[PDB]
Amino acid sequence: DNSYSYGWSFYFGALSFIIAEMVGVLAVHMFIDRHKQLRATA
Amino acid sequence: IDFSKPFMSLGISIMIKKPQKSKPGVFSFLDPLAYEIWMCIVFAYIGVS
Repeated sequence: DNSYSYGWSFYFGALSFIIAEMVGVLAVHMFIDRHKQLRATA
Repeated sequence: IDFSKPFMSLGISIMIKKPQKSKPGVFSFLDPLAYEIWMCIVFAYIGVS
């Protein structure tokens, strides 16, 4: 479709991305740890 | 009308806004790519990682 600028709803969707990837890492890190506990008892 | 002999000489000439210093910015190395690409390289680097 100028001085277009971005607002806080754009930067929330950008900040949401960052928090989602970090929780994804954290959730994988918990999955790894659950399975390592199983291997330990073995 | 009548005129005396001239008291001052002149010719038509051109006036311009002499110069334009344009001191380049400190963070000007990032001009080639727009601000969106840069922010989107940081987002496409966190995803890839």
